[PDB]
Amino acid sequence: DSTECSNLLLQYGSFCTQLNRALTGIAVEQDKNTQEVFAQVKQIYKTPP
Amino acid sequence: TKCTLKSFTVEKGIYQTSNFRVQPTESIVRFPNITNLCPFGEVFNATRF
Ligand SMILES: *[C@@H]1O[C@H](CO)[C@@H](O)[C@H](O)[C@H]1NC(C)=O
Ligand SMILES: *[C@@H]1O[C@H](CO)[C@@H](O)[C@H](O)[C@H]1NC(C)=O
Repeated sequence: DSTECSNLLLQYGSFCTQLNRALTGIAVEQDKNTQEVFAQVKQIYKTPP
Repeated sequence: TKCTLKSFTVEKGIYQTSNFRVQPTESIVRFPNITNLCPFGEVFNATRF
C-alpha cells in the first residue's frame, strides 16, 4: 500500500520478480512432487463392492 | 502479462501479474476534536527563560 516505497523498490531491479519466479518454481514443483508421487496411476481404479 | 514477462509473445499458461486491491474509496480522518489553542506564546514569547 505505499507507492513511495514501491518506487524505491524499482531501483533494486529484477530482485523482486526473480524472487516471485523462484517461489513460483517451488510452488509448481509442489504440484509436480504430488503428481510424481500420487499420479503414478493413469486411471482412477475403484474397488469391487 | 506482456509487460510482466517483458515479451510481446506469451505462451499457454497462468502468470502472476499485478496484485488486485480494492481502492481506498474515501480519505477518513479521526482526531481528538479538542478546542483549545496550544500555549505556544507562553513557550516562545514568555518574559524569562
Ligand atoms: C467531537 O465531535 C462530536 C460530534 O461529532 C461531539 O459529540 C463531541 O462532543 C466533540 N468533542 C469535543 C471535545 O468537542
Ligand atoms: C511572538 O511575538 C511576535 C511579535 O513580537 C509574534 O509575531 C509571534 O507570532 C509570537 N509567537 C508566538 C508563538 O506567539
